[PDB]
Amino acid sequence: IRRIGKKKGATMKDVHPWRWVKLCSQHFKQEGKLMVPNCTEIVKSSHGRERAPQNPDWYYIRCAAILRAVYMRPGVGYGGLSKRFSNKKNRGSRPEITVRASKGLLHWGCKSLTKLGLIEKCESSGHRITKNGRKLADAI
Amino acid sequence: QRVLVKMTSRNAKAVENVMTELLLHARNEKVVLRGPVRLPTRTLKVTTRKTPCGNGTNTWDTYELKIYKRLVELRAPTELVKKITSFPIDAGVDVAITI
Amino acid sequence: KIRTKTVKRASKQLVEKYFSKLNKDFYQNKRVVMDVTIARSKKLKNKIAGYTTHIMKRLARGPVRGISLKLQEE
Amino acid sequence: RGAGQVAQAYATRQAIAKGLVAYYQKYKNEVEKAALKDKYLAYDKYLLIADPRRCEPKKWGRHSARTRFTKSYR
Amino acid sequence: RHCVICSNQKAVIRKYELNVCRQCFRENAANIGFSKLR
Amino acid sequence: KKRMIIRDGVFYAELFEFLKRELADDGFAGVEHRVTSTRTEIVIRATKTREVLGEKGRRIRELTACLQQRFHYKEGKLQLFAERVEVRGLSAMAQAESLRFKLLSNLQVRRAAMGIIRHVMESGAKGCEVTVGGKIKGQRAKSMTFRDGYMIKSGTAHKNFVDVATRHCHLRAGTLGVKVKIMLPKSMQNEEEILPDVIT
RNA sequence: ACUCAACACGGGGAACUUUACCAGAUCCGGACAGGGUGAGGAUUGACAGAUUGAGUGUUCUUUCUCGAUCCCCUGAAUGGUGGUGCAUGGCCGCUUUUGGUCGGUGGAGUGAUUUGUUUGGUUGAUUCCGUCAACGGACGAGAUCCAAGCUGCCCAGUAGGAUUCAGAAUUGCCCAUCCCUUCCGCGGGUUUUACCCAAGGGGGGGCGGUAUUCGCUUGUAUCCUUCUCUGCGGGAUUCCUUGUUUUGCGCAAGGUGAGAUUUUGGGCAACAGCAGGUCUGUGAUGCUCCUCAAUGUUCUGGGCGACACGCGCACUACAAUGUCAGUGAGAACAAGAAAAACGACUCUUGUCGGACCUACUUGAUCAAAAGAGUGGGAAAACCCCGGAAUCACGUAGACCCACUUGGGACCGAGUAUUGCAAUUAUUGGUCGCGCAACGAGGAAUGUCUCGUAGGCGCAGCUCAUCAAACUGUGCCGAUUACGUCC
Repeated sequence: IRRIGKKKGATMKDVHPWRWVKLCSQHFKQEGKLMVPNCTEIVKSSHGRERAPQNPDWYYIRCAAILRAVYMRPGVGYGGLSKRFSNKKNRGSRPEITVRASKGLLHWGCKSLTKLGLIEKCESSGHRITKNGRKLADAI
Repeated sequence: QRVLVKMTSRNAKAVENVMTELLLHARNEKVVLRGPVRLPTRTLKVTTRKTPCGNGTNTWDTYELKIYKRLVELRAPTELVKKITSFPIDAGVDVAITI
Repeated sequence: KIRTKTVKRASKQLVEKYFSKLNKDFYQNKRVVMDVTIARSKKLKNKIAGYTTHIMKRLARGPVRGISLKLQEE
Repeated sequence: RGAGQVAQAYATRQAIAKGLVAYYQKYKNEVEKAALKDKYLAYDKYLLIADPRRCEPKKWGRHSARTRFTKSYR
Repeated sequence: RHCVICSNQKAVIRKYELNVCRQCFRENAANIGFSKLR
Repeated sequence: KKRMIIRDGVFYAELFEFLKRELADDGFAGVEHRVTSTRTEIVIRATKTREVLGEKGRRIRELTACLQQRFHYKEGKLQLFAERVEVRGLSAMAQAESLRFKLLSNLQVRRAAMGIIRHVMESGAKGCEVTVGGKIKGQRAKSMTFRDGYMIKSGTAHKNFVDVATRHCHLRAGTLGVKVKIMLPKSMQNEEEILPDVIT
């Protein structure tokens, strides 16, 4: 492993591959974007970036944790049931992305459902995160 | 492969008479003896209302069992295992295994 | 806090029959108590031990409520 | 591993300073260790203490430590 | 469900850990090896 | 396993209850069982071992047969033995049965209980207690105590030393309760919580 | 059941079952033939027809199948969630969470009674020391036990680390970690001081001689028991302050120390009792009620216990938001505990796998709910045995002082899942209504002093199916007081 948490994985490993991936297309954009991504919304899926805060991160989780997928990988999914029926709030996940995200890894920086690196492209291209921000970073 | 002996019992001082004492017979005498330290001891906890009616202070109990699982290991006895498992007869729920 | 009459009784008897016990050290007096006694409690043996120290520390003044065989000489 | 984020950070500090101390024990004289250690002890963690105050059991017929259900009149 | 040491089916059936001893209460009907110490 | 221990509990329960009812006033203490590998000894603790066996031998094989027909056991996997318990005094349940017999014969409560007390406290017991609640009047539900020697109810340790028996007597007007305790002079933990001794 | 020892209580989250109760039918359980019918009987079983909600074979007709048990009359009987808990056994609650209780011998009194069990001090304590017409005793208390904190010994193949071999991978110079630190010497910029610049010697490694992390690269080598685990043992009411202590019983602060006193948290508990509760826990029961158009009883059907003038009370939960704060995203990270086996198939000279979970992949060339196949486990194996809430976050997110984008409760339409049967049972789901309440809420009143209160989540429990409940584990974690008796 190598990916995530070596550059600050929370907010300084995300925006940089995001820019690069939208600038030249790579990952899935399949219809289903509008549909509920996180439990019991009263709003739309998000204000902007419906399924473009997702894809590399959903590779990252499975990478460093070795073959967490489809039921384990929603482990680092979310759901609080933040609106509820006046009972004690409980955790959930929405399966929608699981299918698409186990498809993903066969292209771009990972190989297979057993081996999750190639040259580990994301790491190498993320070495310029530290050097210079692309967001006007506070710490750079 | 290597044969192991797990002895599962409700009570201590039944299993004790098995492991310590009657493994001496298999210690280097016919096979070699690798002692680890026995597996974690489960509790079976049950909670029972004391009162047989709806008027009390709504009291309850805590009842517990110990489950002693005593594991000691040997290095491949075959046909010798017959001796090993015929040794304890000293309490009920003494059960032994052979791989 | 306050100790029971079992404690004080046993410890008084000990200090009468033994002057092997003579110390203000908890540790020594404990090890000679426990081997000479059958009481089958940690608590009682530690109590009794500390009481025997307390006795001897008071005997440094002179007056005690304890029992000793010293009366022979006095 | 074994508790939430906050308690892990506490545990971190402890194991770090422990490691420094033990290193300077084995490979280096007691003098250097005494210097280091005394200043650790001083500066409010303590170092030595595991802070080993854990938890409460839940009991009866009752929820946590007492606030009961809520009263019947008396 | 239903019970096998009564036929009452009411006054509550334990089926925890595959036993019934609450259609005949376990305080009265002990010697199952359980004890209370805490 | 989890289930082993529970099922052993079940077996003991059923067994113990069957005997303690239908075989009684023999000085029945109880039963004890242990395995000898694909056979179970199942010794039967009685003061009088002759009734257990039978003088026609019918009793012992009846009791084997009942167990077999219930649990699908066969011969050579199941056996029943007798054991001679000396001093009926030191068995709670046994004294309980003899007392029950006195009362069903319509003998005086006082006289009856005094028999038990005499017997027990002769063999060197620390204490005994006979608490007979129930009818003796009407119109009360009167409770009579008889307390002898000394007895402890402190700790959880007491439970091991002191064995207890509760039984019923069934008479005209209805039920009479009976209870017997008896603190043994001999520990079953080999432990005391009082008297620090000094070895001289 | 009804102040407390009623009122999310009767392990009671009940729809058919459970079931007392209601709407109807049935059985023999009325067994026991002692007084009668054997063949062909009042009968056992039965297609059609009828009976009736029930083509149901109870019944009645038809015709068939018949043991003679079923059936006839008495006596006898058994069964019951029926009453009586003021007939009763056992059990539980409370009195009572305090320190209380009883006998022998002796003393005193006509006796009922008293002394022991008592002025003082100390303690949670009838806990102690002292004193006395009491003396010597027994219980409760203490202690013995259970769990927690620190530790020795045991100690390794499902517990987890150490080094090298190993290759993936990185070897960060695109905005900073070749450049420093320490010691020392000399020359400059300073009038002096402070401050600072240059060069060299010695010394230490730093980015590469220390390089990461993989909880599977499960690869290839080597070694160990710090981290783990369970059984059995260590560890103070000692020392000191020379304070307080008239000597005693002891008290306070500080110290050693993992831990300062009933070590800490629980569990058990005397005597006297209550007309407490329980006869719907029982094969624990007195009597007398139900004992056949039985009400008992039914894998019988359906209904009730749950109803709604907007009525009172008890308990619970959700909010009125800026101190998760409201809709979005991403990161790091937890602990007890649950689980499996059907005489059902197959297997043989004496017999194996299906009703538990979780893994993985299709379920997205197009939703959720939800379909199915492969794979392992009887559990320290279940894929890392353990994860997403409280929390963290400036990613330069969105909302922004409003009954809203804060909250849900009503209400309509659709669909799948569960089941012997659903009648919002289903509900982890879509998407309407929200602009329906409610803005910390009169009087009154509850309970806790520490890892507690408060906040938060998970599992077990019950079981066709549902947990705002109950039980247990874990996480975040204070303010005030440490006093008095009003």
